[PDB]
Amino acid sequence: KSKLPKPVQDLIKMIFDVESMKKAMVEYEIDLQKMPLGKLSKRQIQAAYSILSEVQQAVSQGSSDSQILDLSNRFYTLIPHDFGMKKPPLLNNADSVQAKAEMLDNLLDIEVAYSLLRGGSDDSSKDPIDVNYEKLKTDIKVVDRDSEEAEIIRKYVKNTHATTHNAYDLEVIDIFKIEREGECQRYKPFKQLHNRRLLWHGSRTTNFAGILSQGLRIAPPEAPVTGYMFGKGIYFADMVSKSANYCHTSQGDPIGLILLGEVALGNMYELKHASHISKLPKGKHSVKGLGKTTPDPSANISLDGVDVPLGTGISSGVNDTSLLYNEYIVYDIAQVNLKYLLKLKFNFKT
Ligand SMILES: CCc1cc2ccc(CN3CCN(c4ccc(C(=O)NC)nc4)CC3)cc2[nH]c1=O
Repeated sequence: KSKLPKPVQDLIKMIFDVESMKKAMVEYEIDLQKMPLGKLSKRQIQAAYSILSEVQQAVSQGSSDSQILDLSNRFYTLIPHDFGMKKPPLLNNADSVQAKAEMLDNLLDIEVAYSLLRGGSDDSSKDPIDVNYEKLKTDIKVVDRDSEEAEIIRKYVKNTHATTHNAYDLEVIDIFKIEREGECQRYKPFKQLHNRRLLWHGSRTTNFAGILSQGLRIAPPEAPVTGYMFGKGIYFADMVSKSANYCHTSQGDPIGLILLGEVALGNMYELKHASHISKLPKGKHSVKGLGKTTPDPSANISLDGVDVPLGTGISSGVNDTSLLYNEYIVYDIAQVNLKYLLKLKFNFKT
């Protein structure tokens, strides 16, 4: 029987739940009879990305629906979807491509989680929670509710929930301090870079075994760059609710997970509209998508030398931007050092 704290055991059970992984695949209309969890492979997902790149190439060149049918059909051949005996929906536009690129990104984290469960050893005498905990290669500790870092974290959640995301409110259940093995060593060239901020990153519960195991990752080279607003990087927010929307929680599953990561932003390349970049301009270390609203710059505080933008939302003074709130993107996985993992309860008001 496991000696790990009860909040840590509940976290492990939640992230390694096979029925939740199957639920996420049904949500994507994937045919689990033709392609179950065990037959999902990096090779097949990578080939599907390549077909999405071929589709996006035809859409950008104004191909007719009849011309694009063969390309669209090719994607469904690689990633079988459950449409019975009907024709699947045609992928003939940028939005369709982006939705499928986003699904494949999630499939990559789910495959990692399922591969951890299948690729080890079987020992009945050990508690499965302890066995699964060791597969993450991440030290997970419970942060004390009355500590200084907990109070700062709770303030960041309390102050940065946007008014436009008022369909739910958030309650912090557990705060975990996380240390992925080798990540601090990887982060060394960036540990003293200017503009290091503690930013949010939300994701579905089914991604967290992959995130703790492999870290935050960038979409593979096979993925279409146009499927991502600011190209293929790792995306963060300074407003808790902007990241909490990426948990995809609901009334029927109101518990979500969100990361706090130290991100070395350095010289930010400030943008107001989509830019499907492959590389940053010389001397730039990240992209900052300028939002209309920003956490009050005067209320920024420091947590272990890292700036925490926990001020309440005010006008940034930025006009003509497609973003309501800020977003930060890095294009090198080494620029991220995950610090905390929060378990949140979403209370829906709808
Ligand atoms: C603006 C704040 C924000 C943006 C945001 C944007 C997107 C996603 C969804 N994630 C993207 C990364 N993704 C990947 C998973 C695996 C791999 C891989 O194996 N690469 C080789 N690459 C990417 C999983 C799904 C979550 C987000 N959460 C936020 O809080």
